[PDB]
Amino acid sequence: EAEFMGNPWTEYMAKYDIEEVHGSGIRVDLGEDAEVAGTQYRLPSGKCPVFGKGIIIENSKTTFLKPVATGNQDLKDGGFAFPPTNPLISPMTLNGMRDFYKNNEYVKNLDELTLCSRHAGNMNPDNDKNSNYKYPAVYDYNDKKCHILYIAAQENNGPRYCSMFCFRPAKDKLFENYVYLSKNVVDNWEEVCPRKNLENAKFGLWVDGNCEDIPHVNEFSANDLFECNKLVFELSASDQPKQYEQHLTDYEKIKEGFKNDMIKSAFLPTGAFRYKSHGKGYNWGNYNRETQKCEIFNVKPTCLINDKSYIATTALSHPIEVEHNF
Ligand SMILES: [Cl-]
Ligand SMILES: [Cl-]
Repeated sequence: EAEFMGNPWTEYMAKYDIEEVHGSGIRVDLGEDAEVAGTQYRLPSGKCPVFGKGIIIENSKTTFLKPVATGNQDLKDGGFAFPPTNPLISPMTLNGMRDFYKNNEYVKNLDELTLCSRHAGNMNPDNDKNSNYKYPAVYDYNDKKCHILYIAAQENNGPRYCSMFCFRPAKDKLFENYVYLSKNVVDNWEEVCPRKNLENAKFGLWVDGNCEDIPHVNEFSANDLFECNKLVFELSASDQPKQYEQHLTDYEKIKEGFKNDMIKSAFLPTGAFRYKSHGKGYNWGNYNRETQKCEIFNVKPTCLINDKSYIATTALSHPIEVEHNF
């Protein structure tokens, strides 16, 4: 009757219950609605940071943190970031943000990731004051910069079009120092969310005094940990609908959108949006470094198994960083 009692891993493993702690899509996060000028738009709402996530645009991995196009610029030239503002509030460094919120005792003492999320949640340049729409952000650890994203869309890569602006989310070496941040990133993510890969360990299920192996896994070959993390991210919880290209409007009207609402509704049509993951998906992977197998599964793990052949990763986890001790 009590097969699941007496688990020594309960508090340790709370951060790997991704459905509980994150609660939205990982690959594509569009878990909430928000009204802007009496019109619903989808936006990111996941509670954990996504380490290593960026958006590849038109086969380019150096583009999406560039500002969006405005007026005379072509749409394909720009990226997803906030355009220049007065005052210039994006990009902003960690020290810039600490100074900017220095009279808010809560916000000024936040960690870098939560501070970037809250900064992005405060700034609304279009000036819909009474509105719950809050932009997502990307923090760059290399130069300690918070970039607010004007475009909350994450995937537009279907077989019909892709004159159309095409893009997809991915883990990639050029995205290693990025962190994708929704408006809901919690201030205690260090305690309750995954970050580092667990060396000499694999995920299991606690059953009757024993940490048993995951009974059914989907085996994908992978040359290293990076490629295993990349595959887990591709299979992870996703809020993107099936048939979205039908509901996309004409691209001439979208281009006219980028002469300064039509930008924010460009690749997120109402007809497409049922499709919310709520964090459910193939979010975890046991990487055997000896057999070069990424063992991917969709049930929450409830313990770890010590094994020197393995590294335990999740779709939220950083693709490189490993926690050595165990
Ligand atoms: Cl610092
Ligand atoms: Cl500075």
